[PDB]
Amino acid sequence: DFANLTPCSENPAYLAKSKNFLNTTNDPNSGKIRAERYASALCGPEGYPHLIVDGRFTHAGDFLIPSILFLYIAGWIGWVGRSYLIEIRESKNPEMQEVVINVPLAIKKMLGGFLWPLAAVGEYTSGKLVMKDSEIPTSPR
Amino acid sequence: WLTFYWHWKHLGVWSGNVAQFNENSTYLMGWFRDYLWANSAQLINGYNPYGVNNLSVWAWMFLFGHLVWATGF
Amino acid sequence: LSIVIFHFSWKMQSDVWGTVSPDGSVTHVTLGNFAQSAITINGWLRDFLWAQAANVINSYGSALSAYGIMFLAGH
Amino acid sequence: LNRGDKVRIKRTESYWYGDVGTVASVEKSGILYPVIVRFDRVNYNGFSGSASGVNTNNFAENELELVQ
Amino acid sequence: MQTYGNDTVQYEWWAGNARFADQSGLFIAAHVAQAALTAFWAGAFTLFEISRFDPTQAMGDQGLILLPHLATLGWGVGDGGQIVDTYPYFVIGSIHLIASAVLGAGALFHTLRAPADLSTLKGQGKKFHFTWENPQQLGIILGHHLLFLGAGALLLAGKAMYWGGLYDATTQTVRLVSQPTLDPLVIYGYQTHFASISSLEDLVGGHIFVGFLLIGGGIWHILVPPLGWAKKVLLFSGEAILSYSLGGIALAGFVAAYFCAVNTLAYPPEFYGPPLAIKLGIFPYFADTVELPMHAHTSRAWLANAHFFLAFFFLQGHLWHALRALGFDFKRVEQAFDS
Amino acid sequence: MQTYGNDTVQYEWWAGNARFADQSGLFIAAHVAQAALTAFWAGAFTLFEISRFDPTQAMGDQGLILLPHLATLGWGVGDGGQIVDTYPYFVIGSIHLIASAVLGAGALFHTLRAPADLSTLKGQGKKFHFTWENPQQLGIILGHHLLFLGAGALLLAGKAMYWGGLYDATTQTVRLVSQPTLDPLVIYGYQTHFASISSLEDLVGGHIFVGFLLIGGGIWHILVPPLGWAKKVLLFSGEAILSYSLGGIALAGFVAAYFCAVNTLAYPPEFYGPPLAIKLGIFPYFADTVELPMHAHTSRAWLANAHFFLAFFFLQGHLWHALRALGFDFKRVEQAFDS
Amino acid sequence: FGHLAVVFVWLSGMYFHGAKFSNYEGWLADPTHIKPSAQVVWPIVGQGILNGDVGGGFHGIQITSGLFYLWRASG
Amino acid sequence: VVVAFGTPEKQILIEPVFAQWIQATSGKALYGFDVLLSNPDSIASTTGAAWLPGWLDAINSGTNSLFLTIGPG
Amino acid sequence: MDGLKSFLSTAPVMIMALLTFTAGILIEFNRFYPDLLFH
Ligand code: CLA
Ligand code: CLA
Ligand code: CLA
Ligand code: CLA
Ligand SMILES: CC1=C(/C=C/C(C)=C/C=C/C(C)=C/C=C/C=C(C)/C=C/C=C(C)/C=C/C2=C(C)CCCC2(C)C)C(C)(C)CCC1
Repeated sequence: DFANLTPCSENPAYLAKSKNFLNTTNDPNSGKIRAERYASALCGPEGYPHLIVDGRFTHAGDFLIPSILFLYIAGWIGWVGRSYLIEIRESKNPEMQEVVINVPLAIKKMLGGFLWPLAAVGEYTSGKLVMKDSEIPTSPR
Repeated sequence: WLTFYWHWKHLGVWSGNVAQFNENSTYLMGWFRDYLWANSAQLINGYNPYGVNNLSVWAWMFLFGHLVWATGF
Repeated sequence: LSIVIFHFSWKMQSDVWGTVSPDGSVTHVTLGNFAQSAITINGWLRDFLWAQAANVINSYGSALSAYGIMFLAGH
Repeated sequence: LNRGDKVRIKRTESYWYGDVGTVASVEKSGILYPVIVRFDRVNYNGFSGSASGVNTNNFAENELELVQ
Repeated sequence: MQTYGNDTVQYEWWAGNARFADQSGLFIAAHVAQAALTAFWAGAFTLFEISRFDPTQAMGDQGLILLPHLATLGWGVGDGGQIVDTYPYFVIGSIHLIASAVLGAGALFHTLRAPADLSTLKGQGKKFHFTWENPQQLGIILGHHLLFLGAGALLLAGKAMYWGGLYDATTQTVRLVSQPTLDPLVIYGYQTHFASISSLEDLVGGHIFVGFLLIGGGIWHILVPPLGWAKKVLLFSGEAILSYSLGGIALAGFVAAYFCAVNTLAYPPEFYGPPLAIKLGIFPYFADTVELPMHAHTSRAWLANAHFFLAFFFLQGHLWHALRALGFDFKRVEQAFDS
Repeated sequence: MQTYGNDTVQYEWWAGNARFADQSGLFIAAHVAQAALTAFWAGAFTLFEISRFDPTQAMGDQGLILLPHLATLGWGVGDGGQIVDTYPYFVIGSIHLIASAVLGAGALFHTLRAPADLSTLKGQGKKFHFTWENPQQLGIILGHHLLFLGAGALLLAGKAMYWGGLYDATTQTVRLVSQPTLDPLVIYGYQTHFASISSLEDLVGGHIFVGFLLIGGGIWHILVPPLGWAKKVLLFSGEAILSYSLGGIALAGFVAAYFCAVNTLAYPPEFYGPPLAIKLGIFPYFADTVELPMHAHTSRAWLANAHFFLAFFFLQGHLWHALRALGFDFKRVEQAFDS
Repeated sequence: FGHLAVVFVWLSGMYFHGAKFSNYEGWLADPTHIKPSAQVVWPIVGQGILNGDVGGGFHGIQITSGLFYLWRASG
Repeated sequence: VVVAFGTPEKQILIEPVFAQWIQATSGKALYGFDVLLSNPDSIASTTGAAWLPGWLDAINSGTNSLFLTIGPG
Repeated sequence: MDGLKSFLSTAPVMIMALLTFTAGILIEFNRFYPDLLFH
């Protein structure tokens, strides 16, 4: 319920501080736009937006929409980095392709990473994502 | 980290100024200024050119601990 | 070199730098505390390090806040 | 095992235990470790600051599992 | 089902529904369970939102979609466009939910007890065994389904004329219609202004004209097989007939999304809300005219903006299967970008 | 395309559109999908600019580039540049967007149901098969496209004379051009002051003369093949015909960027904004007279500056494809700096 | 020679920032009231607060390299 | 950085909802979660354990350090 | 020129090319759309 978190539209600490919001960019109304945007959040006793991350879809834009947007991009960086590393491993000189990146091969993989979650599920089902424990270098216990 | 947290939260609770911890602990300058620099004021004045008080041994120990910690380096 | 520039920073502010009264009198930045506090590690801790870094830790929300950032950055 | 045969190192003390290697030569002279195995990953070997290790080690028949 | 020549396509778990496309008995079992799940949603979510219904507020602003559908038919509505009876919504929400249990049983019957292929069965199940490359069998299936869609449209015309009465959004009451239109010219004139008809006596007469057309169309498809010109120009594969269905129901989705947002007759404003302005941004979306705050989207902005995306992603689903039916391997995209 | 004597050149994925050159069936499929994409942008951004338009401020100051094209043509304007209609804007933005889907269907037809080469099949498709080395077939394609562009220019001729009339910015009304200027002397005189055209009758009369020239030249290219002198001076290769078109569309792009900035008749000031001043810093840009606030520009200042930069890089793409047609390898630039 | 090219680019950057992004003309009128400043930051993510009032209406990073004092001694 | 840049409202302040919920399950009704012991109608509080009037008075007084109020810091 | 393409495709240059392009995205997104604490 967050009884100790008043909304920022009815928070007197935020209302006395939103009129003195500074401009972060060259726009002279940057502090006014931030005052209207942060009014919909939940504020504490010091009039700053406290974010709720527990899983409520009312506060889905606090963490879940950052979570969905991050994991897509971070999955994209990991998947095209993994797929480039697999492709250059089959070449004559796999070592030199890491310090001297085959840039046309890199752009080909990086634009193909928009369908990484469908490619990750399919490669997990095919067994080419996860290696078996018998086929991996192992410490001597 | 945890004893800095315990001490600074309880310093607000014991003085009644819980908002000093609540508005400053979220960034590390608030820990550095409102906890480390602010609360060390009477500690480092345990002895001064103008005399001593009961925090003189704790002032000497606090610098003694700095010496032993840096000698370990 | 850190002691050299700390000796420089304290001796200038305590015994050289400051404002001038119109009749010729000079008051200093740290009011001449080098003669009685720079003989002791505690005075170096209190009257140099603790006292003169009040300007770098209260600089947040101002033009010198990048120095407040970079002071924590070097820590 | 012939030259060019792919083996997996079952010798536990080695760097390549669980890694695949390629048989370079087998000595027919009664050697205790007659099988020279070449690897694509060098080991830790060398002085501190060296950019590469050694990719070759001699093994016996009991320490190799057939892969290819 | 498109196999690309390979007779032994195994299919993974994500494409696991493609495994029974050549199996007639399992084709019934998944589709009957779909109708079990469809009638369960018509039953449970009628009973879900009749518990959430507040009779003092308008049901459009509450965010309810199934009670305005039954209220437009003329159940539970008094003389002022309000809701006074919670019982006919409870009966219809119970009748759909019990019929979902009969369908949910018959799907488990066709999964377990009935054979996977109906060619094995002897009796009437051998006549029900359909193959995808048999056009004469598929028109019998199509003609019988056109009979029930024609009977459904005549039942709605029957419900308005005799078995009760429809709602009149102009006079704000439940009105029993009498003697709808019989001239074919006004229905032919309704191709232009289809979304602004504003007349019960032409809505029912249009439903009479399409009810007689679908039943007569189902007579023709049962009695007469495909002639041969349709076999030349249309494909008769498993994914090809699904492609025509996904394309056909995407066009029906786009019409129903547009008809929900601008028409006031079949979607009265005291049951649903104000007629939506056709906005467009990075996607087309029908926005609220009155713009009720706190993310309200008053129950016509949920019907129209879901039946556009579900029509768009069936238009994408029609394009996925028609490309598969025509012979595109879809792995040739990956070899186009290969070195 | 150009092979440089290497016969079978294997293009990579970034140059992947050079693969379907010298393949007549896939040449249709990419261009029809380009026409599908172009009619989609005409359709969607007309409806996108309807949803953003408010009649308080002018259309040029808002950032609307498709509605003033239809307002100049004489549809959504009541009196004195006031937009009180907006339904013929929705009709045109829906006719174009439906025609995109028809073109989008036909693009996937030539992808799948038609082969990559049109010489494989027989019966009204081998006549549509074209090779880049054949001047007879390329002039048949050119003559029919000139007939379409000639009838398009004559479509504006019938539009102003009969079908509603063009908007007149001088009188701030919409008038039907009853008496166009059918004089070849005054049209030939407009090769100097084409920028300062102010007469609607001279604008339509110039469209009649080019609408009959393209139709008359369209009949000429269909009946008569390219002659012996045109073969000797113009290369009939795959990339040469593209480079002629890229130079031709860059010259039209510069002329249309110049007609946008300085004209008041074909670009009225109340629809697009005030006429531009042709500035030049490190590139020629057309700047507004008065400064629109919040770092915004008029829609005339967005059409003219984008079409200059489009026609500049389409002149650079004309230079890229002319040198490849003429025989410059473009690896010799690497081989000059390496040497 | 390559190292001197690095220093000359660095030297040229100090004179270019003094020429284009500085209050050196403003400081030369009032050396006792205007603070030296030769770095102006772009307004982004709140970092425009570092452009403090160094006097004369100019806003920028208050420089401590002494370049303004060097250039006045150079004429 | 955002406090240094004069914009402390741009801080990412995450309420520790999961730990505030556990304080509510022991009886602290400060955060408004009506769960278990902060809910007087739940079976954990209906059962009439003899600790409950003593415990709920101590957990809601705020003068002790029993279950301190916790925030983004 | 071919070895200049190889030097421009080296690991220091391409990570400085990417992080400049990544910072080019993030600064420009926070210039036209600043102050986004949440969605
Ligand atoms: C505060 C920290 C500290 C201290 C106390 C020491 C101490 C020492 N350093 Mg240093 N050092 C430090 C940190 C420190 N270092 C770190 C961080 C590094 C790592 C990089 C080094 C690395 C290092 C090197 C590489 C070198 C030194 C050397 C030395 C010696 C300096 C000369 C000397 O004897 O001075 C006199 C001693 C002192 C100033 C220490 C304090 C003594 C106090 C004032 C007296 C206390 C005695 C007490 C009263 C009697 C005992 C009490 C009894 C009850 C037990 C001394 C032993 C140099 C050396 O050995 O030169 C000969 C040397 O070459 N240091
Ligand atoms: C009437 C609907 C219809 C029918 C009967 C089929 C039938 C089938 N399709 Mg599908 N298809 C359609 C519509 C249709 N599709 C649409 C909607 C799309 C566009 C997205 C496609 C695109 C598509 C692809 C891309 C593939 C097929 C394939 C398949 C086969 C197996 C699929 C499977 O096992 O799913 C199993 C089901 C799942 C794995 C669940 C996936 C859940 C998704 C990710 C989320 C969807 C729900 C989401 C939460 C939104 C819900 C909104 C709602 C609350 C309002 C089967 C022949 C496959 C094929 O070619 O096999 C031969 C194949 O690869 N289809
Ligand atoms: C509307 C929902 C729906 C419906 C009614 C069906 C119906 C069918 N699917 Mg199915 N499925 C669905 C959703 C659905 N699917 C989705 C969401 C997934 C992706 C996770 C799949 C993936 C899937 C697989 C992997 C396979 C099926 C198969 C089948 C058949 C299993 C029963 C059978 O024939 O017994 C006889 C069946 C067997 C002798 C072997 C199959 C064994 C079990 C019963 C498969 C059950 C899997 C189950 C449906 C997955 C649940 C997904 C979801 C509902 C939670 C049945 C006709 C199977 C099939 O056609 O094989 C012939 C098949 O192997 N399904
Ligand atoms: C009518 C237009 C036309 C036609 C049909 C062609 C056709 C072709 N050209 Mg192209 N060319 C043209 C215009 C045209 N060109 C123009 C305008 C340029 C100047 C930039 C060039 C310069 C050019 C070069 C430099 C090359 C070709 C080549 C190619 C071939 C393959 C292209 C490919 O697969 O790239 C697919 C497309 C991409 C991989 C995308 C490239 C990424 C750029 C940066 C995208 C541009 C983004 C831009 C900002 C978009 C916003 C525009 C606006 C809204 C702001 C093909 C025969 C290639 C060749 O030599 O033939 C084999 C080749 O190397 N052309
Ligand atoms: C085939 C198959 C499948 C599917 C299935 C499904 C999914 C279906 C569903 C089904 C269903 C889903 C059914 C239905 C049922 C229902 C129910 C079970 C309900 C219950 C309830 C009742 C019966 C009652 C109620 C009531 C009323 C009416 C009145 C009031 C009171 C009460 C509330 C009591 C799967 C995939 C699994 C697998 C494979 C095979």
